[PDB]
Amino acid sequence: STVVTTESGLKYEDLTEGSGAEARAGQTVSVHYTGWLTDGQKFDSSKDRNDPFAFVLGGGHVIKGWDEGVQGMKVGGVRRLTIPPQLGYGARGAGGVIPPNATLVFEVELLDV
Amino acid sequence: STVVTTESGLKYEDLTEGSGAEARAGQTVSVHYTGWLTDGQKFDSSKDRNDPFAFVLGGGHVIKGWDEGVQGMKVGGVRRLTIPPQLGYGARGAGGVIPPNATLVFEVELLDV
Ligand SMILES: C=CC[C@@H]1/C=C(\C)C[C@H](C)C[C@H](OC)[C@H]2O[C@@](O)(C(=O)C(=O)N3CCCC[C@H]3C(=O)O[C@H](/C(C)=C/[C@@H]3CC[C@@H](O)[C@H](OC)C3)[C@H](C)[C@@H](O)CC1=O)[C@H](C)C[C@@H]2OC
Ligand SMILES: C=CC[C@@H]1/C=C(\C)C[C@H](C)C[C@H](OC)[C@H]2O[C@@](O)(C(=O)C(=O)N3CCCC[C@H]3C(=O)O[C@H](/C(C)=C/[C@@H]3CC[C@@H](O)[C@H](OC)C3)[C@H](C)[C@@H](O)CC1=O)[C@H](C)C[C@@H]2OC
Ligand SMILES: [Ca+2]
Ligand SMILES: [Ca+2]
Repeated sequence: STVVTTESGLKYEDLTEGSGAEARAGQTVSVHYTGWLTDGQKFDSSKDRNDPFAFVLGGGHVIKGWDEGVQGMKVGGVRRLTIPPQLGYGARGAGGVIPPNATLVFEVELLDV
Repeated sequence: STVVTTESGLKYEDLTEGSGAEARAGQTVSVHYTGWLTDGQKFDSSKDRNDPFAFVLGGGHVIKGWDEGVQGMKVGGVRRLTIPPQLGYGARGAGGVIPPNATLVFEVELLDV
């Protein structure tokens, strides 16, 4: 599998290519995800709550790295995102979970579009 | 299981009670469904398309019987809705699938909220 670095600085890698429908901006998508800090510390997983996460792709209600990075996935796909801080939580971080200026790694599994 | 007839004329019956979170107006819910006419002719199923159906419960983008009927389901539950035409497609029906003045029967499986 290849790694793609976009103009924004996002990096992504398809760990498994999906066989289903393609995710496009505008669609309401459902995913499972896991998030880690660059030291390997897991900070969150939707699988731990057994609760798929739904959002409007390109809707501006998730961090920029997600809105950009989930586009192009196919249902059944697992994509790994490496999100630099300007496309995540930037200088502020996310109180008690994500430090200031953090690069974030997510694995995203696309369940439906 | 019991059958409930609401003030609107909607009838619903919980074929299986869900064990997960309750569906409330406002939530974006994901379901599988099958739809039939009162003579048992199947007109649609999301299972046949392998494509779960997401919608905003109470958002007015589904027939009135759905917006009302899916409220109160729990994740994992299967609810049968009997929808009179005034809470469905009324006198117009829906070209080449649902005739005028059709009572509709749906089975709805709540996948996520
Ligand atoms: C009303 C609020 C509750 C509402 C909560 C949910 C829908 C449940 C949902 C599963 C979130 C998780 O709850 C278990 C939990 O997910 C994290 O652990 C996480 O993995 C993460 O990073 N995710 C979630 C998955 C999408 C990407 C990213 C995100 O974009 O999250 C978004 C986020 C926090 C954006 C901030 C918003 C503030 C800005 O200042 C900042 O701008 C830089 C960016 C989330 C989706 C918000 O849009 C909406 C919410 O917050 C956060 C570390 C903290 C967060 O809990 C709050
Ligand atoms: C932009 C258009 C595409 C867009 C299509 C999708 C998102 C895909 C989605 C799975 C629909 C199915 O696509 C395969 C297919 O589902 C049926 O087979 C069906 O089982 C059905 O009855 N459903 C769908 C499940 C929710 C309840 C109900 C519905 O409320 O459907 C709504 C409906 C048709 C409402 C009419 C709208 C016009 C009014 O005049 C009338 O007012 C009384 C009510 C649907 C969700 C619309 O909001 C949005 C759309 O149409 C219809 C028999 C025909 C319909 O395809 C068209
Ligand atoms: Ca959910
Ligand atoms: Ca879908």
